[PDB]
Amino acid sequence: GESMAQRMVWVDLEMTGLDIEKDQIIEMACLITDSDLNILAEGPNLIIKQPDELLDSMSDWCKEHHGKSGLTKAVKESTITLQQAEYEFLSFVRQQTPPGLCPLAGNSVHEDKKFLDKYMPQFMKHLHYRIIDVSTVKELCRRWYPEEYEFAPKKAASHRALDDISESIKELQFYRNNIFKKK
Ligand code: NA
Repeated sequence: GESMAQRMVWVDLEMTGLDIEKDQIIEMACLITDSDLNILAEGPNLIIKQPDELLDSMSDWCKEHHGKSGLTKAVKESTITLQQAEYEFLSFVRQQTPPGLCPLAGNSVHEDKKFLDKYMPQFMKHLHYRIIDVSTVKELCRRWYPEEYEFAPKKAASHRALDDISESIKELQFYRNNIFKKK
């Protein structure tokens, strides 16, 4: 029971931008780890259809980055609606975590939570309200462990959801192994 309740729901999203009032989710991936960051199950890794007009009006940063990664083209070709994507992720976490008990995890994953609370509220209902923000640990590492901070793994920062989740886990594992108290 406690082991199940101590799992983590790792999620990373791509969005058309950071404006919660207009922007939409275009990519989502999800991994489950145990409390010790071992990957237990790989969830859906989905590209969500959104309208051409929204993609055409994205910021220059988003056009450049989602364009070169292939994501923009894949969004235009997608047949996955937001609602169907949500169901895939909700079904996955229902198979993997007890209801209400496990947190979202990722780098600045509160931004993903802001989008998910609005656009996948039933998925979020399965999760705790707390988060495991790897960037909180990053910012504490930078302050309290500046020497160790220089050794954190370099990120490819490809802005593709599943690859970025994996790098987030690796960053948190680095902090656990290097700035937390030794047993
Ligand atoms: Na992210």
